[PDB]
Amino acid sequence: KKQVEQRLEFYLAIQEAMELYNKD
Amino acid sequence: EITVDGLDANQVWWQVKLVLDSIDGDLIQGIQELK
Amino acid sequence: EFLTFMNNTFEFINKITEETDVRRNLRLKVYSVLLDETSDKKLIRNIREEFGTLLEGVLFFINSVTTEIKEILFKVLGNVLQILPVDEFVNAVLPLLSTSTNEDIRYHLTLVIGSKFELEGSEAIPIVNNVMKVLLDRMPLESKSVVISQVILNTMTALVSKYGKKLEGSILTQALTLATEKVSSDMTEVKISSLALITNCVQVLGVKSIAFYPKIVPPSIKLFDASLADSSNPLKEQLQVAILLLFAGLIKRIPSFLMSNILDVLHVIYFSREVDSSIRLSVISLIIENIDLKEVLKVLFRIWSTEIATSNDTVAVSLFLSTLESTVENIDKKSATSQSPIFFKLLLSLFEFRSISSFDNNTISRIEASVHEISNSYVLKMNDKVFRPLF
Amino acid sequence: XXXXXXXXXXXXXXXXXXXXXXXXXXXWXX
Amino acid sequence: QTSKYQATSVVNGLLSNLLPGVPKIRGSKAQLIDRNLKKRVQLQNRDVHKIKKKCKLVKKKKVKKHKLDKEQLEQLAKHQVLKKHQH
RNA sequence: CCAUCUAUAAUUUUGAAUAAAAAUUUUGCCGUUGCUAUGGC
Repeated sequence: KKQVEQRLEFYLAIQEAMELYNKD
Repeated sequence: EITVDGLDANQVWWQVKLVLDSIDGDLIQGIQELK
Repeated sequence: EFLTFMNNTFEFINKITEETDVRRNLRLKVYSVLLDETSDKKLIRNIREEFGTLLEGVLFFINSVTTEIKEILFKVLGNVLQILPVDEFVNAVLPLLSTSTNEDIRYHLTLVIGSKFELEGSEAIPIVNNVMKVLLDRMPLESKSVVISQVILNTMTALVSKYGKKLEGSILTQALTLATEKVSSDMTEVKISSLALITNCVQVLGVKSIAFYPKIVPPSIKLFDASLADSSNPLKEQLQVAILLLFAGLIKRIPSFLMSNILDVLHVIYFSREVDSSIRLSVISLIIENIDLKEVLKVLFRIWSTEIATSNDTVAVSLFLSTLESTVENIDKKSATSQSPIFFKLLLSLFEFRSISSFDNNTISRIEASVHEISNSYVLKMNDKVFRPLF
Repeated sequence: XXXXXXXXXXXXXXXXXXXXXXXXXXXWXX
Repeated sequence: QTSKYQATSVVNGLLSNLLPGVPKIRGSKAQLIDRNLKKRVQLQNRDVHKIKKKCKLVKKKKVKKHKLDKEQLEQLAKHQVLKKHQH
């Protein structure tokens, strides 16, 4: 059964600008 | 308008060719009607 | 305690605004009012006025905020921007730029204005003419703040890049005049944004921008010389690219008028240290395919004797070699015979490079190897009559 | 027609000292 | 920091428009001479026309999708102004 | 392929020093164990 199990597993642009300004 | 301020002789002629070449086609057609 | 209440409150505001039925969605209720001809105009004005106060309010909190609550306010803001269409958004937001007294809010307000036009089409042309005139009018006022001065130029660059030709001619000629004045701004950011605006305006106008040519190319060449001196500038790579991309823009749009200043174009390309070789080597290939090869050959001799020969700079020499081999493999037979005395005058100088070169043996022997293959290609593509006196 | 235009053009070139002629491009031969 | 981000974005916008294939902004000398000489031909063989086409199609789909969203939302609201105008 | 020329690395002069400069010439992945060696896939 363990052998079968091993086979089973085998088978906003604006937003970025804003927070930088708060850092600045 | 053709600008001759702060432009060398070669640049001025380029403006002349573009203006005159376009006008030549219409101007020639005008003489044919007049003739 | 209070912060937890704040987090829940904006979730509550987010839930109402979220577009999860005609009666439920706030976005559809607004648009129906705009459709309804019988709806009083005074009622439409209230919607415009109230939306501006709502948009400013959410920007106020975003500006002055906590990671989770920051994200929510962007969820809330995203809902707000979609409440009403682009036509009313520009009417209800543009007056708020002058009214708003906060540096941060006007910075955010200019970004959202640009974002709305990202996905629009030719239906927005009359609207964009309104936006451009307002942005041009506020540029003198916003000169004090560098970030706002930069952002307004960037949005104007985007609006001129997209459907810029269809914009009214007066705006384009007014925008170009604005950029040519701001290239002299002491801040490097304003120079970069001004150089980007000239490139797009010149692309749209084409030959009609020749009136501004004395205000574009000569000042940029002086700017490049100053760029080399101030190597400590944190925006040195972006500035040299911007000056380089300016020429690449007008090497494609006005080749004939730039034939006179082609030497200074080549000086910028070779000695632009910060820029990548791919960028520099690409802007060479524009020159060969757009500018007369007879003039490049005449200028390649003057640039070599004056600057490149004594430069002792590896990349400049290789870039010069790339230009010289591109020209010969493209120059036609009729031009090759006429320009032969210049090329051989250059050839003797290239042969004598070994005397003055500071490079080691392998470099010079590699440089001479390319000098010999171009000379063979150029001596071919000639005739007995022109070559016998030269030999 | 076409000959007349050339004659007029030749007269025009003859009016001044133009007398321009088409260039001939030769190649390595013999 | 926004100063740097805004400058790069503007410059990167121009690179795509004018020089599509070129990358964006983010030893022996004899060896260095050759690499530039080799870069010249391999840049010449790049298919920039294909690069422009892909960018155009990607933008065109988003503009097209947004346009249908406006069209569909208009029809829903148009029926409601029709509905109430009857009652 | 060999040789030649470079490159890399090492000793040395000015040098507090950086610096230039002549000069010369154990694993694909994952562990454990030393300061090296061996367990698993």
